Amino acid sequence: SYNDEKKLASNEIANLPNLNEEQRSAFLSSINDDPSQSANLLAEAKKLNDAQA
Amino acid sequence: DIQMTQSPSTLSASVGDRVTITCSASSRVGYMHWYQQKPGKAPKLLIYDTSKLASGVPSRFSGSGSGTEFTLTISSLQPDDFATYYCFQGSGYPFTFGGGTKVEIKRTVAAPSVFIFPPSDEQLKSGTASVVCLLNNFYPREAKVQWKVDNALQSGNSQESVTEQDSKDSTYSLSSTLTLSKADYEKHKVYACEVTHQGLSSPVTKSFNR
Amino acid sequence: QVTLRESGPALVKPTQTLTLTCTFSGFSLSTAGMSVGWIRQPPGKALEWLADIWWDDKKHYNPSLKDRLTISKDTSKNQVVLKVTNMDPADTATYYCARDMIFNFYFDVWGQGTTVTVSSASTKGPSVFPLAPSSKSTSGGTAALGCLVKDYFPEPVTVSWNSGALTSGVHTFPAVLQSSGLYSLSSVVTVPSSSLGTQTYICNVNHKPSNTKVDKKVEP
Repeated sequence: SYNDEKKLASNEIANLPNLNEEQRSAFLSSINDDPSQSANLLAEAKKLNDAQA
Repeated sequence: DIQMTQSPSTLSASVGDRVTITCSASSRVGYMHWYQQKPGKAPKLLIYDTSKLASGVPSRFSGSGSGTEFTLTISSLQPDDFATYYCFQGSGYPFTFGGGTKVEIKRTVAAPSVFIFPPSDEQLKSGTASVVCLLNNFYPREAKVQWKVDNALQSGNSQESVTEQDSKDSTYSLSSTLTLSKADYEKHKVYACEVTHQGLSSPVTKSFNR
Repeated sequence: QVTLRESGPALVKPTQTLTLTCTFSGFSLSTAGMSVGWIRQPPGKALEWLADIWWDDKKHYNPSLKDRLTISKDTSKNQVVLKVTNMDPADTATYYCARDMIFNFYFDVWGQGTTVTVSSASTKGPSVFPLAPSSKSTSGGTAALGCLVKDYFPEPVTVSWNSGALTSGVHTFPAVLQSSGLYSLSSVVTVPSSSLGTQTYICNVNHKPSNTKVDKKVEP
């Protein structure tokens, strides 16, 4: 059920309004590679999102 | 890996019946998805994320479940629901499908219209002859078709084929083809197809003279 | 909207490698989160997932295929290619490609599928013969007529009527394998008897494996 972790985390990345396509691709690919890093990657995405608000 | 067993594997219900198909997975998945596959067509997404309706899917369809046990429900079985349904999990690799559930429609008995086509002249030139008997739009599927050439029953020189249930009237049709070299063909006179079916009071014969 | 279309040989010999191509539109495989996967279905059996590829070039393969698979993409041309080594008659199946997304993990759009047969036997084209309507194929009211497509290999054969304009009443029967090792099927359609004189009826027969196309007019 590693893909359920991917799916949940990926939708949370999709929810972020301020990432460009390059950045979305970066985080999604990292999630795709290793779902156990989701909590960390989301934190990183949210921080980057907010800095680009 | 994660595997799924569906039940039942075959299901027969009347129009308007409520139908339920279950899918049990070998281990917990977060979601179950369902596909509908009509005869000769690719699977089409029907239910996704366990209970969400895919686009172009009537409110008739619904899905439920969690953990290892999931169900698909059709609240008013229609003729066009004739299909095989598959559950599918994408929660772990390899992705897997259940074994499928073929849903058949029960309906009122219907006698076949019987037709016979002699060998076309075009074929007779090539030196072969096929005589085609056709039973059209009948229910149920069970039927018997025997060939008689000059009153003599035939064996092993004919082949049958039956359609899948029609998506509109839930009937079947069936063709039986008798194949003979042009030689043996012009060696006999009357060619006849004999048909037996529940919807017929007595066996119907369709014939022609060479 | 999204469409996918599979292409490749209809027939391959045992031990040979199969190459299938999926060409798609309505989406891009350079889009973040996007994927294409391949699924097959042997005659009368369940669907089996084979492989997938992601926009980031990540790939997965079903262990059941014993490392026989290679998948690749050309994002430029909207194509995904799947190769299968060492084909066996057990691999005879219809092969489908379909779109997935990392937000979904379900295949939401599929191609029409492409049929592959693994056999040493060689390609053979159909003969198409008239099944002319007559007093003997009339009920009512209604007359049946059709086309007999005989002696071909491998599957499949497709039959339309009147370039697709005629759909109601058509039955194209599943092919049957003859003892010669070749397939044969019929297609038939019931129409009003009163149209026999005024309406032209033509069966369009395609056997793509042998590059055969035949438009036969069927008349009384």
